[PDB]
Amino acid sequence: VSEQSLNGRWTLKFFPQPAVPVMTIEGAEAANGIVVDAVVPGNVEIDMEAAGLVEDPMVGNNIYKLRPYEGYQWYYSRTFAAPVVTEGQRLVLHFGGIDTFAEVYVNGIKVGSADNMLIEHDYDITSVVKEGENRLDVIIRSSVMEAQNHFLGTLSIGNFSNEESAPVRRAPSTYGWDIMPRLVSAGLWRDVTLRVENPVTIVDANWVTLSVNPKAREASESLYLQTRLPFEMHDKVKAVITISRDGRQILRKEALMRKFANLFTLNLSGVDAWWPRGYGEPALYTAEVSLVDVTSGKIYDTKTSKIGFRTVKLELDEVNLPGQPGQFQFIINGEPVFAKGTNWVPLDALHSRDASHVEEAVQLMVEMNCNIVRCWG
Amino acid sequence: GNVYEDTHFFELCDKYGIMVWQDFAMGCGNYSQRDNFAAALEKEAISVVVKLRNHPSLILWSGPNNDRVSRQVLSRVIYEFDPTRPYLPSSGYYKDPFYTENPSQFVSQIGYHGCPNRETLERMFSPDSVNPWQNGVVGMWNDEWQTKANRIYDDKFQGGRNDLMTNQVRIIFGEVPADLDDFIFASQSVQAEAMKFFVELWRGRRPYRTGIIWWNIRDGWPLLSDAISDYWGGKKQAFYYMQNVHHDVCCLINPAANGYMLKVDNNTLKDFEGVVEVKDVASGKQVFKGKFVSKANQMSEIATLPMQKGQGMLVISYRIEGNEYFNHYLYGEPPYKLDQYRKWVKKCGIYE
Repeated sequence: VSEQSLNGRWTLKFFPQPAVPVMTIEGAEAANGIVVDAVVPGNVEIDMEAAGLVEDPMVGNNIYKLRPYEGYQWYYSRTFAAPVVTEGQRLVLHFGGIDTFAEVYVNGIKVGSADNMLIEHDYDITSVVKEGENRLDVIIRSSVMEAQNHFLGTLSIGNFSNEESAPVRRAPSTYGWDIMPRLVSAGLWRDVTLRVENPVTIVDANWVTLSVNPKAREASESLYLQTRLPFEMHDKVKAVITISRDGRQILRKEALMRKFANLFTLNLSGVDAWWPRGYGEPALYTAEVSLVDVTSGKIYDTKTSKIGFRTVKLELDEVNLPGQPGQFQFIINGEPVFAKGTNWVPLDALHSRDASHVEEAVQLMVEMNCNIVRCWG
Repeated sequence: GNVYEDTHFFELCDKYGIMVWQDFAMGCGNYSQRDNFAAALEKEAISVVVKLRNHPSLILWSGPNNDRVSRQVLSRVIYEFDPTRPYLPSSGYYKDPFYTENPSQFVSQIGYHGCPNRETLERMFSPDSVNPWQNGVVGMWNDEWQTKANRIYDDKFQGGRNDLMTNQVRIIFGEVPADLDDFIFASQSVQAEAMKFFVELWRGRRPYRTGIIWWNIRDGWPLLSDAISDYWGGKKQAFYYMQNVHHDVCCLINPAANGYMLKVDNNTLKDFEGVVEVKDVASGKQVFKGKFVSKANQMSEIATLPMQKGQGMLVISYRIEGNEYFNHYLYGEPPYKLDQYRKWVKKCGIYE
C-alpha cells in the first residue's frame, strides 16, 4: 500500500561494551555513554566525525585511532508515526542492513534479533505498533567480541581472513586485508522503512528465461509467482502480466488467481535478447505483474522489474586439464563469449557510502568496456 | 568397548614411546542414523578430540559403507579438529591355515585362552570351587568357573567359551590333565606357544606384514580369559614367551616348505651384527651357528635349517653387542607329551 521511510536523523548513544553485553533498553539507557546525532543510513564513525569526536581516518595513521571503538556498543533510537493499517493489513519494519548483532525493540517490545550484516531484515510489528508516536530502538553489540562465543576448528585459524571473521556473517575485508583497511565499524548502513502489505500481496515474482532465439526475435519466459491470498479471495483476484519496452506494450496476459502459487509461461515474438558488451545490445524489458480484484478493480499489489531474455551456460573443458580451475567458458545465448573485466572490491570501508559511489564506479567499467565483473567474496 | 582413558595414560605413552590407536566408543553392531544420535556423538567426538589431539603417542582415530556414524559424523570431526592424524572407519591348532594364511598386512590377532596362575584361582574362587571339575568329572565345569567365563546373565548351562580351554590343551597335549597344576601349566603353555608363533610368523613375513596387535596384555576383572596377565598382576606363561619375541632385534625360526627358516627381524633404524646358534634341547646337537647381519628396519633370512626327526624343541642363542638373548622353536606335530614338553622347557633354561 505504501512505504514510509525511516531514514534521517536518529539518536546514537555509544559506550564500551561491559563484560555482559547490553541487550535491553533499560541497560542501554543506564549505561554511561556519549549521545550524538546520527544519520541513517550511515556508519557510526561518520556520525562521530560529524560530532568532532574522531579525526578523518582517510588521512595518515588516523585509521588506527578507531581501534577502541571495535569493542563499543551502539544504541540507535528514534520515534516514528505509525502508518495507517486496516484489518488484514500487515505492518513490516524493513532493514536493508544492520551491522551487525543487534536487538530491535518497537515500543519496548523486542521484535527481532539480527546477526547478519549482508542480508535484509524484516519484522512484523503489526501487533506491537501503537496509535500515534512510536519508539524504535536498536542495540548493537561488539562484532569482534561476538567471535569469542565460538570454538574455531583448526583450519579456521591462521588463514588470511581474520579469525574474528570466521564465526560471524560479515564482510571479511572489514577486519583487514591487503587491499582494504581494518574498519569493523557498525550501524544501520542501509535503508530503514515501514511497509504496509495488503492481505492479497505478492510474495515473490521469479522471472526465468527458458529459451531465446535472437535471430527470430523470440523468447520463452517463465514467471514463478508466489502470493499471499486469503481463501475468500481465491477465484476473485486476477494476475495482470505486462511486458513492455520504451513504453510500448509487448504483451498483456490476464489469469484468474485460483492458487497462491502459479507458473506462467509466455512465448514472445518481436523481442530482442540481452547481450553483454560487444556481443550485442543489453535489451531490457519492463516486466510487471499485479494482483487486481476482478469486481472492484482494486490493485492489491504490483511487482515491477526490468528483465532480460538471456540464457547462460558454463561449458567446462574435458581435455586440457579437466576439472582444474579456469577450464571453462561462458555460453551466453548459445554463443561462446570471451570475458574481459575487473574484480569488484568494497566501494568504501564505511559501506553506507557504497550507494553514493555505485554510479561513478560502474561508469568506470563502461568506459573500460568490461563485459564482466566478479564481485569479490 | 572401553571408556576413553584419561590424560595420564597418554602421558605415560608419550614418555615411554608407545603409540596409541584410539577407537571411538562404539561396539559390535550398527547404530542409529538419525539426528539425535549423531548430535550426541558429534558432541562426544569433538570433546575427546580436542582433549587428546596434542599427545604425540596418539597416531590414529578409528570408527555397510553408508553408516552416518563412521562415514560422516566422526569423519567430519576429525576433518575440522584434527587434520594431522588419519581416521579409519573400521566399525584350534594355531598353525591352522586359518591363521597362517591371513592376507592382512596389519593383523589384529585373536589370542588364545590360558588358565591364570594358581594364586589367582584361589583368590577369586570359593575353596570348594578352586578345582574346575564339578564332581571330579573331567569335561564339566562348576557353576563358578562358568561365571568367570563371563556368563552375562545367570542362565545355568554347560559348555561354550570354557570348552576353548580344554580343547586347546587336548590338541597340543592329547589329554586334559586331571591335576590342577598340571592343567594350569598345560593351558598356559598352549597360550604361550600359540601367541609366540603368531608374533614370530608376522615378524618373519615382512616387509609385506606391517604390524600385529594381539589380544591382550591384561584383564580388567578376575576372569578366565585369553589375556596373558590377570587383573591382579599374575603374568601367565605367555607373557614371558611374548617378551622374548618382542625384542628390537629378534632371532626366530619360521616353518618353511622343506624345513625351517632361521631369520632375524629388525624393528629399529640401526644395523646390528651378531652370532646365532641353533641346537636341539634333548640331543644337544648344534643345528646351526654363524654370523648374521641384521639390516635396519627389515627382516633378514639367515639360513635354512634342515628338518629334524620327530618331535622336539630347538634353542636359539644369539649375542648382539655383548648381550646374550634367547629364543626357542617347537618342532614336530601335535599331540606332544606334557611331561616331555616340560622337560624341554626345563633343560632349555630360558623360562621356568
